[PDB]
Amino acid sequence: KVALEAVRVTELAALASWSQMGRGDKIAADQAAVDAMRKALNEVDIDGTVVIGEGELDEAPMLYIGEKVGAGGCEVDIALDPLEGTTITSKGGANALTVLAMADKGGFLNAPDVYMQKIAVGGINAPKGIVDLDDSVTNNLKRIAEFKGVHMSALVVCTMDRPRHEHIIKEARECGARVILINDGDVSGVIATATENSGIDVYIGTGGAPEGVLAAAALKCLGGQMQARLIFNDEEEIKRAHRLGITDLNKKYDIDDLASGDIVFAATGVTDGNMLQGVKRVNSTRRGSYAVTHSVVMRSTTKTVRHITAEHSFDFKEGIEKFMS
Amino acid sequence: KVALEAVRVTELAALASWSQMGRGDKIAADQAAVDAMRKALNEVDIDGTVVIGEGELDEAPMLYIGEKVGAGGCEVDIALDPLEGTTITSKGGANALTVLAMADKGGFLNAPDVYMQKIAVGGINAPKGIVDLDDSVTNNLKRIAEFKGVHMSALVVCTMDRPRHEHIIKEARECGARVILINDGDVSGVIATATENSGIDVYIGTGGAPEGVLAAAALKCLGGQMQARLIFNDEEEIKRAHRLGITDLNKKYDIDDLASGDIVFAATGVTDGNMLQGVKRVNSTRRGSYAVTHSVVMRSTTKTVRHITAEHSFDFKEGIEKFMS
Amino acid sequence: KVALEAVRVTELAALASWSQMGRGDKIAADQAAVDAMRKALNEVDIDGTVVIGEGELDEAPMLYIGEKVGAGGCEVDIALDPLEGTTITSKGGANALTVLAMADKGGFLNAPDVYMQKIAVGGINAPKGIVDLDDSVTNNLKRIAEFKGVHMSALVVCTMDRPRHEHIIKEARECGARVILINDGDVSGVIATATENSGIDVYIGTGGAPEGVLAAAALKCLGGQMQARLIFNDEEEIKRAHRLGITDLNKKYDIDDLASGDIVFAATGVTDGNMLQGVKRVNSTRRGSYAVTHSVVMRSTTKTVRHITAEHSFDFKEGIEKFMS
Amino acid sequence: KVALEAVRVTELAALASWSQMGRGDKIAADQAAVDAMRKALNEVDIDGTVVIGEGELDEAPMLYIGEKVGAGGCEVDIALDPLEGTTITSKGGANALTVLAMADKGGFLNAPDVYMQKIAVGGINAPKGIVDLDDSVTNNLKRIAEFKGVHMSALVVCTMDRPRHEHIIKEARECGARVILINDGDVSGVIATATENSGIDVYIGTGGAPEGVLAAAALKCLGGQMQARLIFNDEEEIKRAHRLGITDLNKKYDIDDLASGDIVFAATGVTDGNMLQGVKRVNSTRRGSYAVTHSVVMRSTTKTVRHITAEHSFDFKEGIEKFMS
Ligand SMILES: [Mg+2]
Ligand SMILES: [Mg+2]
Ligand SMILES: [Mg+2]
Ligand SMILES: [Mg+2]
Repeated sequence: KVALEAVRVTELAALASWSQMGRGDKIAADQAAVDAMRKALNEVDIDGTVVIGEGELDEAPMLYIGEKVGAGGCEVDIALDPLEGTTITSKGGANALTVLAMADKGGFLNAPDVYMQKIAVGGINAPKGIVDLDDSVTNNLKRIAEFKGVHMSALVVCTMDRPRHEHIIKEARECGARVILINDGDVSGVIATATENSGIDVYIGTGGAPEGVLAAAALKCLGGQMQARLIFNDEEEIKRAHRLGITDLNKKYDIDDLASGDIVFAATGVTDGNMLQGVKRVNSTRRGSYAVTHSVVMRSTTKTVRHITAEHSFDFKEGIEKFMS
Repeated sequence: KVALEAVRVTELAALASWSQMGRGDKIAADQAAVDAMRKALNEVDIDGTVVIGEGELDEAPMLYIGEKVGAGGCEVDIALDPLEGTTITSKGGANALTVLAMADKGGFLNAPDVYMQKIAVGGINAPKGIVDLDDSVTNNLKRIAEFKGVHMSALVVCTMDRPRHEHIIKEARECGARVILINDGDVSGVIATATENSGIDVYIGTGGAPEGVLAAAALKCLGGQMQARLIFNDEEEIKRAHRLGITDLNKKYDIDDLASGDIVFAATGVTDGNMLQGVKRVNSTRRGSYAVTHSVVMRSTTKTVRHITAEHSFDFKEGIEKFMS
Repeated sequence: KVALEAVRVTELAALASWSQMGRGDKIAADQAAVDAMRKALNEVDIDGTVVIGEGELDEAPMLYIGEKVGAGGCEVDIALDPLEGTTITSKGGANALTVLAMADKGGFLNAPDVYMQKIAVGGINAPKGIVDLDDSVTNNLKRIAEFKGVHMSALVVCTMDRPRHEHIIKEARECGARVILINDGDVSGVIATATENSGIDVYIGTGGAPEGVLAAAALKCLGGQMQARLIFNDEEEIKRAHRLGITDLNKKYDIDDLASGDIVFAATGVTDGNMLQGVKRVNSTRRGSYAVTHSVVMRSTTKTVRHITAEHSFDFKEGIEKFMS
Repeated sequence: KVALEAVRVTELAALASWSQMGRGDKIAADQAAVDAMRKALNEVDIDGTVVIGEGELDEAPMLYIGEKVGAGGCEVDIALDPLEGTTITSKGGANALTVLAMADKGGFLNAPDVYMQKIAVGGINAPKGIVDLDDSVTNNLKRIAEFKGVHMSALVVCTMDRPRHEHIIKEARECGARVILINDGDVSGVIATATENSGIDVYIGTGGAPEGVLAAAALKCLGGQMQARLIFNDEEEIKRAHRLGITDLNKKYDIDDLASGDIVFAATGVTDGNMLQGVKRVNSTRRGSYAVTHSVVMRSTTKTVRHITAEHSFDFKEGIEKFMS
């Protein structure tokens, strides 16, 4: 229907964000991104409504939860991060993306801005029940080593550099695994388990709830397993979840529970990461100077995956500011 | 915003064509790529007056000229070749590819089924007026070794392996320039004059006029210079020209004359060629079996060029012609 | 122990050979390739001896059977085709490689410049009974289709566009399997069966015997099965076979028979082909002008396979024939 | 015929380093690389003396400054980093590299592991005198943006995330430039200024002085400018500076002073980075299971750069510690 057109949205949000890469301005980065994604997303033939975005109305003037978007077409619910990794992008760190998923009405978990435990593994073969948040780290990786046909010492486990991950990092290591640390970007790091050239076999750790819904949306189209659990340390978070319909607070959600039906997923890299290469300036002797975006588009029914590298003309003698929409 | 949806038309055309590759069938090959091209079009939302279909009128009752393909919207002009080099498809020779192009009402030259003399070079910089058909082969190659800034022994020049070209070859060679030869198709041969790492600087040859204007469209998105002229043997080859809006019959068409306006150009490789790579069978252990297609989509206004590798899920224990509807 | 230095000889050969690409002088093409290759060899610290190659002395090639070569080092037997495609290099055709192979003295089959039946398949775990020249085309294709877990129509079969192959072209096609033709060398074509992104599954064909030994030496490092048999039509060929104690004349030869012990294989693309990419001219605004070469070098002991993209600075405003020296 | 064999050394160190990746043990990782590199290097046909290694006579048992290495051959001064980023590898961070360079006697600055101020830009199109440590961040960035024919806002400047890099980050960002921060690895950060799809124009920062000599070696092969200065900042460092022919401890060193003459540079990636990708496990259905290394070899005389993708066969059902010596 609309699948291949969403990638223009992510591409322009990543050009805008790339304008603010290395500037150290989390707010200019996130605003150039929201600006440009909203501007491009009001031009796709959809009757879309932002199920997940930059927050509730009062806080976010643009791409707030509930906002009507799209120019006219099939009725869909929209999940987005105009820029996943505003801090990353502001520093020039790895694993920053612009991300956008779409489903038939009510297909995404209606997730509050709250932490979420995660375990993910890639593979179309026959994984499921392979991965379970209520089981040991050792048992999950023992199963995964069996499924992949490797020694435990070959598995590469990704998680975020935090204190809250210390125990998983220790258990996975004495269990025999290799555990690598990303500063930030667990969307990139979850999807990297099902991304053909990452060096990452498993992702374990806790991070945003929306990041986890968007990553599950990708693993639906790539093929994988993933469990998630929302978590709380604050009655304000519990009321926040109560106000979204969520009553079963310790529910383990599987990939189907997080994204269901005809999902389409699209991302663009802003900086080099686990999953996508970053945006680059190129000057050829042929067509002159241009900017290069690396994008992916994926669909859950057909399961076609498309890797797209786009060349965008730019003089580069006036500021990168003109990449901002 | 008509553009990127064009890519799945050429993707499905090259899949159907790849099904018949290496089987010795010319009719099954091209006529299987035409079916898919059109059944892809007849589920796309566009209104498509066909400028360049297949059969003139008599040859086959559903790929005519004046055909209206798609499903309404913009009424743009749709040039096709659902497979060029369809002998070279049915037994694996290089440079088979499925192409779809479209512009505004005669953005193009509506072309007849006669032969065409062509000279082409690539890369949008400052070459203006550079190649002439009248003017000498040595003079053309001298001017463009000047422009590209290289000694003339470096220039690679490309031609169809026909005896009708023996002069150009010899003369280009007696000029001291390496000259390669294809058996195949001159769309990818001319287009490869502005493709990045093709290893080809110039095309000089006589081939079909449809293929000439399709590569002209490519070249106006990639930014090259081309001159062509239409030639005739029997006077029925004169018939269908004045019966189309032409009486300067030995008119000399420069690049704007074959294609101008807001142009979209989409191609997908069927076999490994000088421009795209062909379809392949891959067995991912993460993803299981699929077929990759290597594709390009571009546009004359923006001059944006997208390279698209697509993973199409397929279980290769089923007949290859499951790709064929 | 000279593993990777051999790749420099094939690089120098392919650059000199590229000088004469499509210059229609077969003689100056292979003269340039033999001059470059033999000087590069003489600066490789080996006590090499040229045990495979067409001709003797002043009969066809300049490097010839029984010539001592090198600058000291280990004593080694050298298999060659200083350019297995001087017919295609000066023609402008595909599958032009420069090739070299090294074994312990007595490592290669001493073949008596006679033709050869060849059937080759790729695959790390191919059983050796998997392919048999005494069996039907179709039995072979059905057995390897089983091994690969494919429908026989998925299998792409590659052979040379020669009249003597029409029969196996036909039977292979009545399998509903697909058959693709090359006018060019069969070293490229046999190794493409164990090459990552060649679209070629099986090679069946008759061709020269040096080319068979070089193909066997590559498949021995790459993996996969190959069976070969020398063709003895005349009392003269048989006596040449008895002048070297070849008792059985119908012996079927496996890879271990064709090349045995410690094998080094190295090849460099001259033009685009089934296995390697051709040499190209590049201009980058931060490096400059260089020609790129695409090589493979490999060894049977380690079973290590190295892929070498090399950049050779060259000012291209001056004459193309400076790599030749 | 010694140039390329250096890649075998770095590969061998990188596979051993890779055993220890994400294992949390930095001594085990540096020790695995030191042991693998020393063993591999004693196989190489050179009369090498270590001029830059792991430490001095007393501190470092293996690869100590002054050590005679190699099997015997041409007299060379060796500069080594068995493992750059021992911390990086232990945690699976970016820009872990194994590195080896060779030159004639006196070709290297014999640098102790003191800190070094560094500024680096790449380009073979005649940059020189463009970077000065004594100039402002603003003056240098202005000259560089002019030299690249680019707006000041386009330059990506790179430095390590350190408090001692506050001024350069602040000052650089107020000129309008983008500044990106790497956790560690200033060899990969400086060499990225002269690497093709590096998104990095300048490196400004302070780090290891040996890491600076080695980045200088690469840049003499790749083309670029760089200026550096040692910081002997405790009296033992200053006296151990006078102990090696130094007296002007505030001397600025040009690139020629850090690496001059006949220079061979080789490196292999351990983790993904700004210069090289990291080692991966690959499980291919044709080729079997292997570990990919990505390496670069280059020479300053010939300005030849070789990008080397190596496939090292491995049963990944055995411990990854098999990749150790
Ligand atoms: Mg965000
Ligand atoms: Mg056609
Ligand atoms: Mg070190
Ligand atoms: Mg240091």
